[PDB]
Amino acid sequence: PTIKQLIRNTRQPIRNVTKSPALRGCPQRRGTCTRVYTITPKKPNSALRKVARVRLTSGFEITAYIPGIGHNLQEHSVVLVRGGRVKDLPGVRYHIVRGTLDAVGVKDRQQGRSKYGVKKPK
Amino acid sequence: MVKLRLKRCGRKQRAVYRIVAIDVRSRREGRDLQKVGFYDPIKSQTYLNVPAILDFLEKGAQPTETVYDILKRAEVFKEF
Amino acid sequence: TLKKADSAAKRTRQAETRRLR
Amino acid sequence: MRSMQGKVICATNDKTVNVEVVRLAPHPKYKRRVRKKKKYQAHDPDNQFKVGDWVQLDKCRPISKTKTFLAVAPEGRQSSATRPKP
Amino acid sequence: SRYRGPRFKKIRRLGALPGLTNKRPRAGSDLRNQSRSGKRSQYRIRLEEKQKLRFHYGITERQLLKYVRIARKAKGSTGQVLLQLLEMRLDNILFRLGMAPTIPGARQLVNHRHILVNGRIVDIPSYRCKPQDTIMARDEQKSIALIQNSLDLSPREELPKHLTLNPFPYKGLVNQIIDSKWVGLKINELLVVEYYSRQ
RNA sequence: UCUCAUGGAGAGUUCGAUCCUGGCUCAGGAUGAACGCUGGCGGCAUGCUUAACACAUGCAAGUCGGACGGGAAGUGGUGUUUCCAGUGGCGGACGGGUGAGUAACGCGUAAGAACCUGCCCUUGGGAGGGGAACAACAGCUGGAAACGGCUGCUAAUACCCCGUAGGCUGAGAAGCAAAAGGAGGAAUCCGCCCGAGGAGGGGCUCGCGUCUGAUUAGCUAGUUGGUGAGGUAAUAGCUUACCAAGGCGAUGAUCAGUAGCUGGUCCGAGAGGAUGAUCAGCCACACUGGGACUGAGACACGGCCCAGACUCCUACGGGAGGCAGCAGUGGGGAAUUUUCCGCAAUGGGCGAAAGCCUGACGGAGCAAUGCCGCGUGGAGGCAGAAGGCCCACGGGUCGUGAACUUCUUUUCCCGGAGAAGAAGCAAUGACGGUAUCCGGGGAAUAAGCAUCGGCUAACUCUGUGCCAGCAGCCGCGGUAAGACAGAGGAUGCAAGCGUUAUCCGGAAUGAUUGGGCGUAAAGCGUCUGUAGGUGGCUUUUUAAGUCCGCCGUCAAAUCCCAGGGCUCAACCCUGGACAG
Ligand SMILES: [Mg+2]
Ligand SMILES: [Mg+2]
Ligand SMILES: [Mg+2]
Ligand SMILES: [Mg+2]
Ligand SMILES: [Mg+2]
Ligand SMILES: [Mg+2]
Ligand SMILES: [Mg+2]
Ligand SMILES: [Mg+2]
Ligand SMILES: [Mg+2]
Ligand SMILES: [Mg+2]
Ligand SMILES: [Mg+2]
Ligand SMILES: [Mg+2]
Ligand SMILES: [Mg+2]
Ligand SMILES: [Mg+2]
Ligand SMILES: [Mg+2]
Ligand SMILES: [Mg+2]
Ligand SMILES: [Mg+2]
Ligand SMILES: [Mg+2]
Ligand SMILES: [Mg+2]
Ligand SMILES: [Mg+2]
Ligand SMILES: [Mg+2]
Ligand SMILES: [Mg+2]
Ligand SMILES: [Mg+2]
Ligand SMILES: [Mg+2]
Ligand SMILES: [Mg+2]
Ligand SMILES: [Mg+2]
Ligand SMILES: [Mg+2]
Ligand SMILES: [Mg+2]
Ligand SMILES: [Mg+2]
Ligand SMILES: [Mg+2]
Ligand SMILES: [Mg+2]
Ligand SMILES: [Mg+2]
Ligand SMILES: [Mg+2]
Ligand SMILES: [Mg+2]
Ligand SMILES: [Mg+2]
Ligand SMILES: [Mg+2]
Ligand SMILES: [Mg+2]
Ligand SMILES: [Mg+2]
Ligand SMILES: [Mg+2]
Ligand SMILES: [Mg+2]
Ligand SMILES: [Mg+2]
Ligand SMILES: [Mg+2]
Ligand SMILES: [Mg+2]
Ligand SMILES: [Mg+2]
Ligand SMILES: [Mg+2]
Ligand SMILES: [Mg+2]
Ligand SMILES: [Mg+2]
Ligand SMILES: [Mg+2]
Ligand SMILES: [Mg+2]
Ligand SMILES: [Mg+2]
Ligand SMILES: [Mg+2]
Ligand SMILES: [Mg+2]
Ligand SMILES: [Mg+2]
Ligand SMILES: [Mg+2]
Ligand SMILES: [Mg+2]
Ligand SMILES: [Mg+2]
Ligand SMILES: [Mg+2]
Ligand SMILES: [Mg+2]
Ligand SMILES: [Mg+2]
Ligand SMILES: [Mg+2]
Ligand SMILES: [Mg+2]
Ligand SMILES: [Mg+2]
Ligand SMILES: [Mg+2]
Ligand SMILES: [Mg+2]
Ligand SMILES: [Mg+2]
Ligand SMILES: [Mg+2]
Ligand SMILES: [Mg+2]
Ligand SMILES: [Mg+2]
Ligand SMILES: [Mg+2]
Ligand SMILES: [Mg+2]
Ligand SMILES: [Mg+2]
Ligand SMILES: [Mg+2]
Ligand SMILES: [Mg+2]
Ligand SMILES: [Mg+2]
Ligand SMILES: [Mg+2]
Ligand SMILES: [Mg+2]
Ligand SMILES: [Mg+2]
Ligand SMILES: [Mg+2]
Ligand SMILES: [Mg+2]
Ligand SMILES: [Mg+2]
Ligand SMILES: [Mg+2]
Ligand SMILES: [Mg+2]
Ligand SMILES: [Mg+2]
Repeated sequence: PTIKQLIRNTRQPIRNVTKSPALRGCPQRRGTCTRVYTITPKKPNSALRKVARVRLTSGFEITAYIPGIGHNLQEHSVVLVRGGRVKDLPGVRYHIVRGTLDAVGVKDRQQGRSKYGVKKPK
Repeated sequence: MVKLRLKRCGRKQRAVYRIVAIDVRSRREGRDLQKVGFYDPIKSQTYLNVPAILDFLEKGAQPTETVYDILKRAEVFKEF
Repeated sequence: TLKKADSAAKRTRQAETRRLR
Repeated sequence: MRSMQGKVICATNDKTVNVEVVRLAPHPKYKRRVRKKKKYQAHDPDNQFKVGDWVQLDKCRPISKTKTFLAVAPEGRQSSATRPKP
Repeated sequence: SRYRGPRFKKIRRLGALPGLTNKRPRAGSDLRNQSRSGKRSQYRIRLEEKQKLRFHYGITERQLLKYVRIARKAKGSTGQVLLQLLEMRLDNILFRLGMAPTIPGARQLVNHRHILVNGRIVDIPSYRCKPQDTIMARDEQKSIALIQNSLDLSPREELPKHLTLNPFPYKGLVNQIIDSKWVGLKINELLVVEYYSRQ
């Protein structure tokens, strides 16, 4: 407000806080699943969601969502995780890229296939 | 010492030189004192600004072979 | 016998002798 | 360039003075002018200058780990001498 | 990088597009389901305008965008300068000179090295034509035959005053820069300029 | 109605509705990007951001026989000519890589005065007379090797002495100091020594500008100044002794934390925000620390010495080494290429020249990493037929779309010719028989990817039933789901299309331009007052701000304007300028 007051450095920005601290400034990271299990969604959304706990290369442990329908992942599997938030499940800030490393592609998905890591059918 | 030479500009396969007065120890495209001539083989384009050339040849700037013979064709060695 | 390091060696020895001078 | 005019804060030391120079600058963002004050070790042979003095400050070779400046007689200043009243 | 799809179709949705098709659309036969989207969002009006432009000249978007940057740069009325730029394309001039049936035709003509601009072969469609320029057919049997038949069998004498055509050798000549009234379509450039405020 | 302006968009979400304050979220740009699906071509660029973590192999700095003594290849022999270790000469201080350290005169800018300077110019004088060594070589000898040891031996542009010197010391008196020859038949050339200049390259000094933290408040004793002696190429607490008690600090000293800096790049309507890859300048570093030596120049990446850590070789006694040079291997990692060709061009080093060496550089190869161009056909095509899908069974729609008929051949294929880049004597081209040009076939060789509830362009049907799943936000999904999955259809982009990460925008949401504080977050409980900020009227002075003119500079490249060249564009080149 007062000029004299601004000249004392009274305007300072709020810095940009990341939504995915565990990645540490990366598009993806690789990790190993410590556990694979289901959680119930915050009400009123009832379902059973497929989440794994993944221990990363950057050392962290997180809880990543697994997309699509059904999966082959089990403990001591090596997967690739990416960012993005599942508004349902408290604390789950990361997905698991399908079709890479140890996660296979979703079976028999015909539409938007690149999002699930599936070949084109001939 | 001060040298009058070519610095290589333009692109891959198509090469175009400037003729420059620069200390002999700077890199081939490095910084210089004065820009003087312009040269180019493929367009057969060549020309020089002689007042500068002479003012540097006078303070003891040594040319490089190619340049030497460019100044020859343009008759700067006669005036000297 | 054939010795190749001109730069290093020769300059090192020269350095000794000149140093003593 | 232009030499720096100032006033003496400390005469106590020998062959030296400690000057304060005040300048105004247009602060980078907010466009108002500000007084920034800097101190200098000025070399003054003969120790002619006392505390409170208004002295012009000049540049020369290093005399010390600090004093680079020659203390010099006040350059031009408006006479505090009374003038006629027509 | 070219639109090889169904044309009539784009025409039903956009409007009238000369540089695409000479066949007037079917009655439209949508009068059965009577399906509409309701009306058009202001956004959809703008979008359809741009699309009109884009398909009339056979330009890709990423290209159109760069034309628009060139346009905002230029000192002058933006929509007008844009329309200039689009209308000076070699293939389009080749078309409006009746040297071609349609723009995909004209484009093909240019691609296959059948055209000359001032005694030199230009095979790229988007070559910008500048005033006082010679548009010739290459002197071979094929080139001449193409240009002759497509020029003669099409009657349209609408030549837009900046374009000269001369009879036996078939020398076309670009005289000057386009006028806003001589433009090759019914478009409010205003709408397109507006669509592009966000780039 | 002259002149300026080429620029500022919103939307959903608290409520039963409304208006507002306020956050979250979205639409746009940009990447040194990564991942998924898909992938025809060309043009110009780009390519270990993490571990300044380790390195197997090979190559990245030499040259001069016209300084010099030798011996080794030949030849018939010192007529010819080659190589070669050694002493000497210059060069290895440039070029190349990296960003760890550094909050500093390190960097940008603008000044200064006490300096240095090989090579290159310009100029003033010179080069007498002697002598002594040391490698090499020889002999003896020690070592697995690496590398040594004795005694002899020898040349020089290599060392030492004396004479002379427009210089140095000094108030002076005086004192003191130099040389080198090699070519050529001679002319002459390249050198050598001492001064005195020039330009360029370095060393210092200072104004200004140069991150976050007060839950970091006092810090500094060679520290701040003075003299005397030393020291440095030069000024200086640079050193040392004595004297004095200063210096810096709430306008943030010290301490902690992060960081190479700048031309620039990205974004912004602008004001300004974020950043510092390629490209160019400067700094700093070379396995981890410390020294110096040589030298015009180093405290020296491919030099020396020492200590340490680590790897290798060893016949066990000892040695060898430093990829953050070009390739390459392991390792870390989401992720970043060939153990390529060439000195032909430009630039360097040495040489009288011939020339030699250059992983600088010039080029190729690999990769849709990005930007730009082009293609995957063009014209005609009963309004008749198969099929998908929808349908109130009337018909609609995929769809002029295909099939089908002709034209064309960029690209593809098979043959031919075939550059400029090379510079003034010819010769000499890695790229490459590539770029381009002429012929012959033939629609022939080439379309995917997201989305379709609102923002947001694009809709129906079958399958599921709070399940399986979606989602950027609101939120969808319990029997007919325009929001899930499939189908058909549409829409957007297009050799790319999406998802994630990062930054600015929108955000007027840290507000100078541009907000607020009665009730929404927000006026100290109230005064007194120090620094600090602002402060009535009139005349004069001065000219620090302020304004106007002129000059210097703010490197080139980039951005902006005007032309020109690659068929166009990207990209390159010339010229010029507003800002500030
Ligand atoms: Mg944001
Ligand atoms: Mg030529
Ligand atoms: Mg393209
Ligand atoms: Mg489609
Ligand atoms: Mg072509
Ligand atoms: Mg915008
Ligand atoms: Mg409420
Ligand atoms: Mg509600
Ligand atoms: Mg608000
Ligand atoms: Mg975006
Ligand atoms: Mg692939
Ligand atoms: Mg690195
Ligand atoms: Mg090795
Ligand atoms: Mg070699
Ligand atoms: Mg010889
Ligand atoms: Mg030789
Ligand atoms: Mg010689
Ligand atoms: Mg002989
Ligand atoms: Mg030899
Ligand atoms: Mg170096
Ligand atoms: Mg270097
Ligand atoms: Mg490089
Ligand atoms: Mg400075
Ligand atoms: Mg400095
Ligand atoms: Mg400072
Ligand atoms: Mg020397
Ligand atoms: Mg003599
Ligand atoms: Mg003597
Ligand atoms: Mg001879
Ligand atoms: Mg002789
Ligand atoms: Mg900065
Ligand atoms: Mg002391
Ligand atoms: Mg650092
Ligand atoms: Mg703004
Ligand atoms: Mg790098
Ligand atoms: Mg660099
Ligand atoms: Mg290392
Ligand atoms: Mg020395
Ligand atoms: Mg150093
Ligand atoms: Mg070195
Ligand atoms: Mg090395
Ligand atoms: Mg390497
Ligand atoms: Mg690896
Ligand atoms: Mg790995
Ligand atoms: Mg090689
Ligand atoms: Mg060469
Ligand atoms: Mg050369
Ligand atoms: Mg030479
Ligand atoms: Mg290269
Ligand atoms: Mg390929
Ligand atoms: Mg490409
Ligand atoms: Mg390719
Ligand atoms: Mg990819
Ligand atoms: Mg890559
Ligand atoms: Mg067709
Ligand atoms: Mg043909
Ligand atoms: Mg020639
Ligand atoms: Mg052909
Ligand atoms: Mg809509
Ligand atoms: Mg969806
Ligand atoms: Mg998003
Ligand atoms: Mg129901
Ligand atoms: Mg049922
Ligand atoms: Mg249903
Ligand atoms: Mg039904
Ligand atoms: Mg669906
Ligand atoms: Mg479909
Ligand atoms: Mg803002
Ligand atoms: Mg304000
Ligand atoms: Mg407010
Ligand atoms: Mg309240
Ligand atoms: Mg309140
Ligand atoms: Mg109160
Ligand atoms: Mg209180
Ligand atoms: Mg008060
Ligand atoms: Mg007061
Ligand atoms: Mg006052
Ligand atoms: Mg007043
Ligand atoms: Mg500039
Ligand atoms: Mg232009
Ligand atoms: Mg052009
Ligand atoms: Mg320029
Ligand atoms: Mg200026």
